[PDB]
Amino acid sequence: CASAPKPKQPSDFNREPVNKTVPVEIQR
Amino acid sequence: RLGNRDMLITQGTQLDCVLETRLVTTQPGMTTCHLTRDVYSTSGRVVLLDRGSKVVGFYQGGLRQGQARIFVQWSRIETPSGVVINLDSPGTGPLGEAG
Amino acid sequence: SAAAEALRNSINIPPTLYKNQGERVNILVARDLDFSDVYSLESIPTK
Amino acid sequence: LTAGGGGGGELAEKLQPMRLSGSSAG
Repeated sequence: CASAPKPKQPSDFNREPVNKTVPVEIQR
Repeated sequence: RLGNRDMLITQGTQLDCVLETRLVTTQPGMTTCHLTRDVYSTSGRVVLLDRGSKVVGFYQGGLRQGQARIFVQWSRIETPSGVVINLDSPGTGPLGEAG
Repeated sequence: SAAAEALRNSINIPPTLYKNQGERVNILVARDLDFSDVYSLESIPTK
Repeated sequence: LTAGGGGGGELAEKLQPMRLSGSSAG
């Protein structure tokens, strides 16, 4: 009558590119 | 015979102190009271324990069914001037009943 | 009775504990930790 | 071919110190 609760599932609406800027460790 | 009545406290002298910590017997713990009055020698000529001295003692065992009093003993006293003696005596109520 | 026999046998089962991944947990360091033998401080020169 | 006083047994026990040995990094 009960199961292990699943961990929070993230929503999939607010989609953004992760890299706003080129990362400096790319030597860029 | 007694050695020097001017520096000696016989058995059965009555020390009146006020309990500091609230007492709950659920666990074996430690107590504290401060004397409230000067305590003289049995000769009644020297103030041996300055009023306001600190007294530390303890208890153990909790109670048993129907029992109405817990038995505490006082370990060590301290006079504000630096005097420490090991008196081992049974804690009593206001009129001196055991416990 | 049959019910009593079944219950007396299968009553003592330890509860099972489930823990989600990614929870925060904390460690309370119980013993002094020394690092004198592995680390050293040098000043960064100015300019 | 070859050469050759301890009273308060309850309390004074519950106040037993518990020291843990420290460690050193490697």
